[PDB]
Amino acid sequence: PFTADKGKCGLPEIFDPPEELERKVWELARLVWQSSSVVFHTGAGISTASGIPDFRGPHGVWTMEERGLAPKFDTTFESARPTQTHMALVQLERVGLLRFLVSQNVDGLHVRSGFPRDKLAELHGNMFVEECAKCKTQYVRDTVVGTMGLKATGRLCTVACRGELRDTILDWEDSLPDRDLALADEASRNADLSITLGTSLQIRPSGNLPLATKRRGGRLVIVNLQPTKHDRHADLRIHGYVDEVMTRLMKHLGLEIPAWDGPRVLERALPPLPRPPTPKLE
Ligand SMILES: Nc1ncnc2c1ncn2[C@@H]1O[C@H](COP(=O)(O)OP(=O)(O)OC[C@H]2O[C@H](O)[C@H](O)[C@@H]2O)[C@@H](O)[C@H]1O
Ligand SMILES: Cn1cnc(C[C@H](N)C(=O)O)c1
Ligand SMILES: [Zn+2]
Repeated sequence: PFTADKGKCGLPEIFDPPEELERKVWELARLVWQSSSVVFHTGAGISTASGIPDFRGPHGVWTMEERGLAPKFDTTFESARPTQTHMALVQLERVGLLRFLVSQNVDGLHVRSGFPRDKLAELHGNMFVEECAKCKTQYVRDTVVGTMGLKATGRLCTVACRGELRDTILDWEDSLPDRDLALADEASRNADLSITLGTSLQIRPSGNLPLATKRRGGRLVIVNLQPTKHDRHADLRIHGYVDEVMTRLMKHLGLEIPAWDGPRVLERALPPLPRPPTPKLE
């Protein structure tokens, strides 16, 4: 807890110049077009533009702690809106260009964005989600579950059980949920493209899952302002705000970023919606 290694914090930000940034996002568009199975890996950097601080950025939770300062929230978890990046990920799954989505984020924004829970692994848990110890039935609440560390919330199961509801928020020593890690690992291994967005990739095994794509000739794209553990293994590193990257990419793919209708929970993905025909590439 007090001793827990919080990794490299507050490393300097990298900004690709405008010409290099556009070339790289056109290369990312080329990679998504060519790839059969695209897996996205998200961390705290995809929520910074909705007022939720990350952990290891210049004003990260751990970075600020290291300097004896406090992280700053510009939102509650309840009033936080999915970013352009969150909504881009919704659309990419809908049109069948996203196979699976692996997130380290506990902020609940993927679920609340309307992203289908059967194509999502929430490796570190979800602050709005509590789970019955007896029957493992999960509840997606409209308010944050008041506890962290897999503790009793004080509510009981209502399945046709009265089992003790517990939060899904892993503490440092807790291993990943077997179901989410198993599906995330399978998805990453089989992927021919793994794209990382606002994660420094410093937490095992979460941060390592993109590397699994590299086995069998898979391609790895890392989008991050700061350096990441696995920068040297990337076929492409894009240093820029994830919203600028994802909005340019969606424009290149000929996709609109959909409207958020407010907080909505989707258990199961649908068959793909129509998508634009693919460019002639080579
Ligand atoms: N708008 C942005 N655009 C691009 N990159 C961004 C942006 N905002 C921040 N970043 C980058 O986003 C990156 C976020 O890196 P980290 O802060 O380590 O978050 P994690 O999700 O990988 O942390 C994993 C676990 O560690 C914790 O203990 C928890 O348990 C987490 O679940 C930084 O490098 C920023 O440069
Ligand atoms: C944030 N976090 C919590 N637990 C983890 C996984 C941890 N490295 C383990 O497997 O034991 C990450
Ligand atoms: Zn139950």
